[PDB]
Formats: sequence, structure tokens, C-alpha cells
Amino acid sequence: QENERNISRLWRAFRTVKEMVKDRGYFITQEEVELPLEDFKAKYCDSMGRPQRKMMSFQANPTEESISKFPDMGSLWVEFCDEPSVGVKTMKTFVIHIQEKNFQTGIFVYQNNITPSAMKLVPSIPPATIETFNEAALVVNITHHELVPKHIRLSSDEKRELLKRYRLKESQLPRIQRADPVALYLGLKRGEVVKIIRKSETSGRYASYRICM
Amino acid sequence: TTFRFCRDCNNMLYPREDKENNRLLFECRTCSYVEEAGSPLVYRHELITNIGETAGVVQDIGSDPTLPRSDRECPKCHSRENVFFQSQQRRKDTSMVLFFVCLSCSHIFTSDQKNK
Amino acid sequence: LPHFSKDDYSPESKGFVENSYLRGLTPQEFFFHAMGGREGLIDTAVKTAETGYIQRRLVKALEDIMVHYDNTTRNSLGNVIQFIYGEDGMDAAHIEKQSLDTIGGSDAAFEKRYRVDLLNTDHTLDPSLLESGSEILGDLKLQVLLDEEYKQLVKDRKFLREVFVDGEANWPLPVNIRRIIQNAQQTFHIDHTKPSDLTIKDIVLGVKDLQENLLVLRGKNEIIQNAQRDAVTLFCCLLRSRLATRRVLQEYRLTKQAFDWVLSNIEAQFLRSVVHPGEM
Amino acid sequence: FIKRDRMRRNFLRMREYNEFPLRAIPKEDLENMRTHLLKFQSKKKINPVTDFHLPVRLHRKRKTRQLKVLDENAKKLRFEEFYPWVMEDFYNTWVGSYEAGNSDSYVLLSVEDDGSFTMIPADKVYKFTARNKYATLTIDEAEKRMDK
Amino acid sequence: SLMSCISVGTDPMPIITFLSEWGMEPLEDYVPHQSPDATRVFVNGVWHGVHRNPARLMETLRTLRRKGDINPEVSMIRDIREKELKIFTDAGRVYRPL
Amino acid sequence: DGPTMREITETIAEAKKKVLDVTKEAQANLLTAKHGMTLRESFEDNVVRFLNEARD
Amino acid sequence: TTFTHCEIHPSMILGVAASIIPFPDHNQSPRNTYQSAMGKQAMGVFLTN
Amino acid sequence: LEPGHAADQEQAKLIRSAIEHTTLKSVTIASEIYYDPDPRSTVIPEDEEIIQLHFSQQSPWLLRLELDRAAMNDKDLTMGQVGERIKQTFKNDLFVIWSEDNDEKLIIRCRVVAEEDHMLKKIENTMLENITLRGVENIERVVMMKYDRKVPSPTGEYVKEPEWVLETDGVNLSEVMTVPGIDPTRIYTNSFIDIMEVLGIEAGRAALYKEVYNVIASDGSYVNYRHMALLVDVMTTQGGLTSVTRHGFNRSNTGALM
Amino acid sequence: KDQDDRDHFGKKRLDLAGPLLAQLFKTLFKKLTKDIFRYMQRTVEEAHDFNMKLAINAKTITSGLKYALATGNWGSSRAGVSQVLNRYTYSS
Ligand SMILES: [Zn+2]
Ligand SMILES: [Zn+2]
Repeated sequence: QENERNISRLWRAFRTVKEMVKDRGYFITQEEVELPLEDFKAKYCDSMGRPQRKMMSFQANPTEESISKFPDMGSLWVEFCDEPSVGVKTMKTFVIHIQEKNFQTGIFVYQNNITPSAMKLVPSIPPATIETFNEAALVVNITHHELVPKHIRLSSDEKRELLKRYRLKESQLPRIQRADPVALYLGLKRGEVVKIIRKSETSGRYASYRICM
Repeated sequence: TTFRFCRDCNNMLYPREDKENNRLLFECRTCSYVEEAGSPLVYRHELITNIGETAGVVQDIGSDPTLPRSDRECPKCHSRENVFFQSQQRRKDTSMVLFFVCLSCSHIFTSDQKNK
Repeated sequence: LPHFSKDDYSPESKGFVENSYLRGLTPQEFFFHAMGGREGLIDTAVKTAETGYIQRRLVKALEDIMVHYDNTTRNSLGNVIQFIYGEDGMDAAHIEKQSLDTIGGSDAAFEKRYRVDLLNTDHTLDPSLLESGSEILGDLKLQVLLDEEYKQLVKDRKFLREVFVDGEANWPLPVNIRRIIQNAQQTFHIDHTKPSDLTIKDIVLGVKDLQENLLVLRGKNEIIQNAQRDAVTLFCCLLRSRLATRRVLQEYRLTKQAFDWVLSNIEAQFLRSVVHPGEM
Repeated sequence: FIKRDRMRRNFLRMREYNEFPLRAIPKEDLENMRTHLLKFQSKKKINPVTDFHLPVRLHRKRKTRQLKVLDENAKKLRFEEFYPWVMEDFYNTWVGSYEAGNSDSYVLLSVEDDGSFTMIPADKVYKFTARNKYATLTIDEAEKRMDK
Repeated sequence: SLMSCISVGTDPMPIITFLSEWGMEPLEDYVPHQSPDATRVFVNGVWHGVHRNPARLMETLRTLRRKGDINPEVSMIRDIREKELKIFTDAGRVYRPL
Repeated sequence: DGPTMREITETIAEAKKKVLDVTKEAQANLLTAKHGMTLRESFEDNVVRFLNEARD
Repeated sequence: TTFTHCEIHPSMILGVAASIIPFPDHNQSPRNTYQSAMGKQAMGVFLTN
Repeated sequence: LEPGHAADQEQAKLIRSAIEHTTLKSVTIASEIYYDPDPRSTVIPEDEEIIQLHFSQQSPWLLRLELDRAAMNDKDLTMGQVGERIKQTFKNDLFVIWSEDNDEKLIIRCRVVAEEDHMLKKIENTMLENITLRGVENIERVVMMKYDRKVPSPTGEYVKEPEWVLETDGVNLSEVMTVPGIDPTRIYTNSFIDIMEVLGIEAGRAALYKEVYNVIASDGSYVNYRHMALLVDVMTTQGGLTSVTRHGFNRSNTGALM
Repeated sequence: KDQDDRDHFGKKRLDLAGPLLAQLFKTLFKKLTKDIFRYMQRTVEEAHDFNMKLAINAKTITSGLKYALATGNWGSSRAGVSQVLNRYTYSS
């Protein structure tokens, strides 16, 4: 039924999320990512049949190699919400729950939306930042689509390297926009540049760069 | 639909429920005149149409120049001269079936067979 | 038209034409045929004026996009549009459809056309095709080389099966190898039924060295060099696909003279086909 | 399969009862008198003003030079007679307007005391309508209300 | 075309005059509810009135044109379907002989 | 070839047959447009195909 | 049956320009349209005076 | 569709319904508003057995309307769920009684707990208008279509594998992609703008390519992959698609006199 | 009933020279009516002597048409109505 329709849609979204933070670099075992629906139910659906978003959220830590390339990358928390729309006080728990735990950044996953005011509460803890996502959008890993070539962040050092090899200012690169999903899928920032491996038919491989505006 | 008009005012007789008798009236919203509800219905929408598809039918219908011809009998008269045309509902999705008219007794009869 | 009754959908009424220009047209038909004949004309008139204008716009858009002397494609300002022109830095005029003979057919035939064996026997090279072949059989310094390259062509297949997902086995490419083979054949007279004077080591290395000299990009920086591997990535995959040892020996049967003159050529013509810089 | 013309060579070669008399009414009475035709829209079967109500009161209810537009006299006269005719009590009320469609070709056969008749031309007709019967009027009272 | 001319039109008075004397009841007196099947009679876009037997009426109009009494420029359409009779005496229409 | 003119006419014929046949099928109310297009529009594609293919 | 008129002659549905084309009923219509324009700048003898 | 359930007709039908917009009015026959004074016994004779067998305080303005069998079969449904929707749509306030699937007369009625008759008119509108019964918005005529998809045979060659494809008109890219039973990795949309906003610029650019190369391919001529691939890479350089117009690039800081 | 086709040729009319001159004439005649009235008004308003030739300016019409033929300008408000005739060859 519709709860049952929900659960998969949650199940999917969960799985998708694992991959998200699997790709900013964090340490998530392949099988973990890929628990079937059935385990998900026993692990996080309650006795009667409701799933507990409260005990299904979790913490992340970069693989050491992630750490290796970017000294800054810190632990990461992610949160869902049981409120089908998000109270400010509820997310007050979150940010300070971050603040206590002090994740370097942390990511919210509502199911519809938030009290507008709480998004005012969001850009509030620099450096530590917050990412917020429709559970619904996360149902399908857009990345997995055909027409999503790979992307990668760069070490500034790499990006640093690039221009000085092409003699460029950051400005006249091709760009993406922070608004664009793949940014949001990667959590991009002003000036974060992206090598885009593309399987291009007239050379098999073509790689490009955009700078998150 | 099928709604009366006032008398000595000749204005449209709106429904007025009687709560006492537990029933509906029909008044002249211009004057005093009112009247009871004779059919427990009030209104209807009736989205669908199979009405009017015989428009223009007159006992003067044959006199038209350009309806082409055929020979089928009157399903009543057995009279085998008649004239045809298509559904007057010149709507989009209407089917093709052909409306025929006896020229002995103007007996209407169409040409579809699925339902008469 | 009034010359008909109503509801008459008949082909000739609604505007069929069932004579042919030889035996003339009947007024109703003729009139009808005027209708469509005009409809073309109106369409022609507008479909030009839209086109002429449209085409004019794109001119102003891509108005000054140039190739500067790094094979990168940026407007006047400098905003890099394309890091390597056309994504592979070959000029247009020197392309031809050619065939990717590693992607069609079956593994069985794939092996059959490619798999060369010396220690074991299965696809045993016949030694007659070249001098050394007899003593080659069952050697080891070489057998590996086969295993090496033959691995690579398979690694080219998985590669290309992916790239084109529908097994299309023809594409535009720079210099046409096919003709280079033929010119060779018909300039040293491949006199068949003979052993050739090329070694397996002659084949593979000279090829390896060949690939290293299709310099699309001139830098020495791991950035520039990267694109180089990813510039010719395909055009190599073809080249190897063509010059699979067996093929060259078994079918094209080149000599030393043929083989070097060939490779020296594929280099030359390729260098021509490099997109020029400064071309708008 | 050709064009042939000289066939002018061919064509010129090939070539109880009851009488009831009448009388056009005397003219002087017409000259002094104006009469016209009543018409009602009551949809009442007869609506006899006898049974209508009493009383009955039917009635209508130096510088420089300049340019005057031009109109024929009857129009000015009839235009001038824009005051609608009104019969009253002091209770129901009746007013009408001119119709101008059927005042031309109209002579009446007065059934005189005799079986004979006289013929009388038609000057005017009117269409009195009942009004104010349920007496609701919101001249600007529903007007300003309307904009809701 | 070759064989086309243009109605240079005329007065419609004599026409109206005819129908007046010919059963075209005046409009004002039209009472539809009781006369359901009157054929409307138009002139030059002026719905003058209605009529009850158009069949004879029409043919009478024909001959009255073909007699040359009515001018030939007059074009008369009987929309048997729509119980509408239309008539036009306008200058500026385009017509051809059959 | 005067003969192959005959066959043209035959191919003309089958069409009209193939055209006339279809027509009654609609008027018999016994036509199905497959899912997506109306009765009449499907009637059109049914016809016009028959014409072009016959001409061809 | 119920014909009420017969065309005088159908070849009278052509303009001045058209009925100078021979066999305009064998050509491909735009040809005619092209022809229509063209005579109008064909030279000739416009008026005998 | 699902690659396992690819070329699988039933599955295709199973989804086939799932996405096609189904409004209420799309299928209902005729609506009659009425008067049944009694909240319990229905004025018309027939519905009573549907009252008790539901009935085994309320308003008398008994709204009636009818479904066709065929279209209720064409979009195979039952009128329980319909009302369950209808009830959940409003509330447990509007008492909806539906003739059963076993009934030849697919009739459903309701009543509420000035003149109520007019809200009903407002009320019955929305019902017909804005209550989808299933299938995503904006999407109608789930048109099947069979294709060949040159999969490699397990041998090494390709073969022209047949399969079922779901055409459609309308575009709600977001939702459809999320539909069970489909294959998201390979979803293609006629309009690319959605693709960009849903799948980011690089997909959109790539999708734009798809859309241009069609146009030439439809015609029949061939233009080098270079050229279109170049053009497509201008528009999307500013990040986010860009018209080629006055407002496209003259809104870029790219030389005045240009 | 269907949406009216606005292009059914019967709903057209052809303002040939006759009706067209009417337009041109009629309006231009007003320009006469006004002007005399104007001058007429003046002479009395200043008791001048009523002379006819001053009273009516003939050019008001003759100049109007001759111009409005000479160029298809038809007031402006319209053009393309008068051409030189095309005497290339008879059919033209
Ligand atoms: Zn009343
Ligand atoms: Zn009969």
C-alpha cells in the first residue's frame, strides 16, 4: 500500500544518500550502501510498520584518502525529519547537535519543506555549513543517469595548477551554477572547479572544467 | 431545466425548499408567486450528448438538393425510399453513422446496427 | 467543391489525383492540385525567410570563436569554450568514415582475427608467413608481447562497446588507414606465398612508438599530456585495431619496406589533419 | 483536333351573407382630433382599463450667429414628444414608448351602432407596460452594491 | 477568373417591398414560442423578419430574378438546414455564370 | 506498356476497394482506433496510407 | 441526381495569364504560377497604336 | 522499463496505467443534483440496497453521477478507492456511497452533514476537475510502442532486440523518473529544459545535442559532429541554457559594438 | 456549429474604383462643406461682401483626387491602390 509505497521511496532515498556522501569522499562500505529493502524494514521500520527517520540518520567520516587530499574534510552528519514540515526549534536541535558534535558540515533531508524562518537559521555557523534536500528528489540518483558524466572536485592545488598551465584567470572558465543539482549533489562552493570526464564519441574521452559560480 | 415561470409576473420559478412540509417550492423572485416541487430532482449536468442528432428534420426534409441517396426500407412502412445525412452533432469525436429518413412517412432510421 | 454532395469523403472528392501528368487533369483534380502546389510555395517563401534570418543569428553568436595556438577554443574575451577543439583537435576537411573492426562481430571471430599463439597451438600462427616464424613457435620473450597487446585490444573493446552503445562500427576519423595500406601493397608488390621479413618485435614496438608521435598537443605538463592521451584515445583504438599483428602479417603481408613507409606516412598525414589555429 | 472558324460558311448556309356598408369618416373631426392605438404587454387576457382601477389619468410624464443641424419636422415633433405616456390611479401604473414599425398602413373598422362601419386611419400606436408592480428599485443602491 | 464580374449592387427597397406584400410577417410581431419553424429572412445582414413557407417563396424569388424583374446581381441562399434565408444586393461581391 | 497500364488501374482499384471497405467499417460503428487517436484521425491514417502506398 | 447547374466550361476557371499556357492540365501547378508571372514581362507588341 | 522487465508487455501495462493522468471527470458520465430529504433512505428506488448494504443527521442534497463501465475498465479502477480518495481528499464529512463493481450502474453519491445546493456545485466541480484518480499530472495517452535495441548477443555480436517503450505527451520529468518499474538511468525527454533543471547542465548540454542532431537527421542531410557539438557548447558555457537571441548573448559582456 | 472560417471567399467584397472614389469623394466633400461655412461665417461675422468664388475653393476636390490617384496614398492611412499601368505586353 501507500505506506508500503512510501517505504521503498524512503528505502531508495536512503540508498541514494549513502552514495552521495560516498562521492564527496566519505567511508561507506559497498554492501552497506546496498542493503535490500527487506533489511531496511527490520532495521528502521518499527514493529507496527512505521520507519524511524530519527534512528535512521547517521554520521559520516571521510575515508582517510579523502582526508589525504583535503586536510579540511571533516566528519559529516546527515539528518532527515519526522515532521512532514520542519519546525525551527526542531532544527535548532540539529545545528547545535552539530555544534556539540561539531561536524565540519551536515546535511538535512526534510520530506516536504521547512518553516521559512529556519532557513534563516541555516547560514548561521560559519565555517560549518548545512545542506538541505527534499527526500523526494533524492529518490533517484540523478548521477546514475546516462547523461551524467562523472565530475570531481579538485584540490585547489590542482585547480591552482590548471590555470598556470593554460594561462587563465578563474573568470573566463566555463561555469556551472551552485543552483544546478550536480553542484548540490556534490555540495559545491564558489570557485570549486570540476573536471568532467565525458565519454565523447569523437575521441572516446573528453574532459572539461566548470567553475561553480 | 424544464422550469416554470411566474404568473402575473412570468418570471423564472426558482426552487425554494419548504422546511415545514419538508419539500421544495418554486417562486417568482420578482413577486410573491411561489409553487411546490413536482419532481424530486433539482438540477443535473448531463455531460454526454446523443440529443438533437436529428436536427433540421422536417416533413419538408426531402426537398433539400444535396443529400445523396440509397434504397433501404422504412423499418415501419417497409417503404424503400428515403434520404440520408450524418450526425447533426457537428462535434469533433462523433462517429460516422448515417441518419436516414423515409420519404414515404419521413420515418427516421439510422444505419448503425449496434443499438437502435 | 459543390460539384459533389456532402459527407463524400471519397478519395477523389477529398482530393486524390488518379491520373498522371501524361494523361491530363480533370477540373476538380486540377483545382485540387493547385492547392497543394501553392502550399509548397508559401512554405518555400517563409521557410527561406526563417532560415535566412535564423542562420544570420547563429553567425553573430559564434561570430569570433577562434582556435588559438594551443588547440583551445575561446571567444575574443578569452572565455574557453572548448579545451581541445572539436574535442579532438582534428580539422574537419581531413575526416573520412572508417570502420572499427574491433567492435563488430563475435569474440570467436574477434579471437579468430586477432588471437596469435606460439607456445600452444590453438590459433597457431603459421610460420610460413615470415622468416622467423619457424623458430618463433613456442618462444617466450614474444608470446607475452602477444598476450600484452591482445589484452589491450580487448581493453579497447570493453572501452568502445561502452562509448558507442549500439555497436556502430563506422565513424568519421582522421587519416584513412585503408588507403595507406593499399598504396603500400601497390608500391612494393606484395608478392604473396612468401615469408616476410618482419618480426613480432618489429610490429608491436614500431606501432607503440608510432602512437607516441601523433602529437596533437605540444606541452610537457601532466595537464597538457593528459589531453594527449585523451585526444587520440579513439584514433589509436582504430589504429591498433587495424594493425593487429596477425592482420598485418596474415593479410596485408607487409615487408620491412612497406611497414616503415606506412608508419612514417600515418604520422605525416595525421600531422596535416591537425586543426589549424586561427580558423574561425 | 484543330481550330476551325469559317463555319459562318456553314451557319449562313445551314441557315348566407350580410352586407355591412362603410364610410370614410368625415375629415374635420380628424383635423381637430388626434387618436392613437393602445397596446399592452400585461399578458393579462384582456386587461380592461375598466377593471384596471380608478381613477385613470393617462398623460405624458444678442450673440452672434450659429449652425443648426437639420431635421424633418415630424422627427423634431415626435422626438420632442419624448415624454412617455402614463396612466395611473393616484394602484397600478402603465407607460409605453413609440414603435415606428407598424403605424403606416392601418385603418380601423369602427363597429358603429349600425352593422355598418367607418374607416379611420391610424395616427399612432403605443405599448404601455405595467411597472413597479412588485416595486423594487435600487437606482444606485444595487449599483454600488453591484461592484462586489 | 475570365468569367467573373462584381455585383455593383442596388437599392434593396423593392425587394423588401415584395416580401412585405408576400407573407414575410414583420419582425416585431414575431412570437417564436408559438411559431417554432419560421425561416429567418436576412437582407444585407439586416434580419428584417421571418416566414413560414419559404419553398414557394424561394422559387417565386428565383423567377422574379430570372424574369429580370429582380436584378440578376441578387444572390439568394436558402439554408434549408438553418431555416435561414439570406439575400444580398451588395456592391462589391463576386459572381460568375452557370 | 499498355498492359502495365492495366495493372496500375488494378492498383488504383484495390485502393478504392481498400478505401471503400474501410469506410463502411467506420459507419458500421465497427471500427477501433487503437489507443491514442480518435476514431476519425485513425480513419485518416488508415486511408492516406492506403493511397500513398497504392500510388507508390 | 439533383443537379441544379452545369458549369459553362471548366477551363473558364483560369485567369488571363493561365489560359495562355498550352495544356495547363498536364503540367505541375507551380510551373503555371511561374508561367503566370513570366509572360507579363515577355516582350511583344503591347498596343498597335 | 526495468531491464529485466524490458519487452515485458504486462509490466508495460502495469506501469501503463501508473503514470497516465486520470481525472475524475475524464471518465464520469453525467452528474445529477437532487433532493433526498432523508439522510438514510434515498429518494430514487435503486440506491437503497446500496444504502443499507452500507448502512448494514445529514444534508438532503444528494449528489449523483455516473461512470461508464468501459472507461472505468479502460483505466481499470474500483470506486471504493475512488471514494477513499474522495473521502481522504475532503474528510470523513462527506458521506460517499458507491455502487459496487458488481453493479452495472456505476453510481456514486454523497451528502454533507443558506442553500447548500450551490457549494455542491462548487463542490462537484473540483471533484470532476482537480481530483486525479491516478497517474501523474500533465500526462495523458500512455502510448505503447515497440522498438529494436541492438544489445550485444551473449556471443559478441549485437542483435536487434525488440522491446516495449512508453511514449507520452506532456512533461513532468521530476515525477515520472521516480515511478516504480521504469529505468531512470535511461529516460529521455522531448524538451531539454527540464533535463537541465532535473539533471544538471552537462546532461542538458548532452540532451541538447540529442535534440539538434535529430532535426538534421530527420531531414536526411549530415553535418559533422564537430559543428553542432561546438554550438551546443556555446549556449551552456554561461552555466544554464542560453538562447541565441537578443536576450541570449547581447546580455553578455562581450564587446559593445559586437 | 463550427468556428466560422473568416476566409470563405463569400465574406469578401471588392471595393472597386466606384466605391473607392465614393470614400475619397464623400470625405473630400465634407472638406468643402466645412470651409464655405467657415468663410460664410466670417463674412457675416464681419459683414463682408458675399462672393461665390472665394466662398468655394474648387481645388479642395480637384487637388484631392488628382493627388490621391497620382499616388495610392488614400487620405495617409492606405497605399498600394494606384499603380502605373503595366503596358509590357497585351496580356500584362
Ligand atoms: Zn411574479
Ligand atoms: Zn416509412
